[PDB]
Amino acid sequence: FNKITPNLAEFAFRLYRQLAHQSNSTNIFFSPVSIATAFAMLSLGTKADTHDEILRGLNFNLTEIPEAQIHEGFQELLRTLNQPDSQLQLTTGNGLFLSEGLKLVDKFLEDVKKLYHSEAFTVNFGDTEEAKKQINDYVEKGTQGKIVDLVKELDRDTVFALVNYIFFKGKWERPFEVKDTEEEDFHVDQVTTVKVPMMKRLGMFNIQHCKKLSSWVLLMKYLGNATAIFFLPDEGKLQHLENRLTHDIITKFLENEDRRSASLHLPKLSITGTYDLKSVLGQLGITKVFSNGADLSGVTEEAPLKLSKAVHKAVLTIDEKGTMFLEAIPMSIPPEVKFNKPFVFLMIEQNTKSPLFMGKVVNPTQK
Repeated sequence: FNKITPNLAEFAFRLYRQLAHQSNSTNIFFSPVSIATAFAMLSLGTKADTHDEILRGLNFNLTEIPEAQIHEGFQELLRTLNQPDSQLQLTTGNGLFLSEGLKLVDKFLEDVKKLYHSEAFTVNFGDTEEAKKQINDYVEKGTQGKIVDLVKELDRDTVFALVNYIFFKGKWERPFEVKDTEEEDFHVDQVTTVKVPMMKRLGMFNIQHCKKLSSWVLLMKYLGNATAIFFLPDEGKLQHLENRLTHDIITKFLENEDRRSASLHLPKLSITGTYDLKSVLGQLGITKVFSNGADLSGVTEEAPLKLSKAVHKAVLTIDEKGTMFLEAIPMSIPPEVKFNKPFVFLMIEQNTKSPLFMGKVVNPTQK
């Protein structure tokens, strides 16, 4: 091992804190892993400063970690996420759309399909409306209709577009009962509430109040190789929570094997996040691959090339089952832990400890 996990975690937090500062009003949900994998794969077609800018933007110190170890970590991670036995029910995809007039390098197309198990297509960008249709049809087919009309605009000068999508519908190892789901208040702020569907269950949870984070920290395992970590900040401590989050704090939580009783209230969630990666990753220092000076000679040898379009959409559903453990609950008052106010969450792949998803819910029904 998990050599690149600390870098992915730092990239995840840099990405989250930028999105959180740009809008303090919207639900956030994105996949650090899928974004970093897409651009680690893209770097194979870049050289020199364009290449170095991408790997540094993904929080890799190129003077300390060899590039071979970087790609080994991503391919090893893509391995655990894409195996036929996975109960994770995780559908991710990366589509590369290149102008049909370009002479493509076979090494790049081979590395993209073989090493990173991604898809590359040629498209007539002279027909902008038909190019957008083929791109959106690919994403809609890849998500069985979950993501429709991903791309809304394409510039006329587009010759290279990247789409990265990921859809997650997890199944809890210890599920909620549908009969127990009821409408409850969600405190969008200290004086305002909205009604949301709220799951609840009495059980033995990996849960604790953390004075360091001023938050309740709930960990719940999915069927498969992933764990959801929910952070419920104390009154007025949301910003304090986001500032303190580090990878080492996450690791300590994952190692805890203690369970305690609690009456958990957790909202049903169906949230999405759509991000312009050119704008977003440009704030993280990745700019040259999107500019006219881009060194994409690994993709096409003769003609100039730049990445004109890059979009990420992540979709999350949280419900009671997602599709027979008996827990012993003591005769004692369990704390009432209600996720009925803005909270942060992370999904962690258990093998690599990599951050599959990161997000914040400010309002479950603001769809």
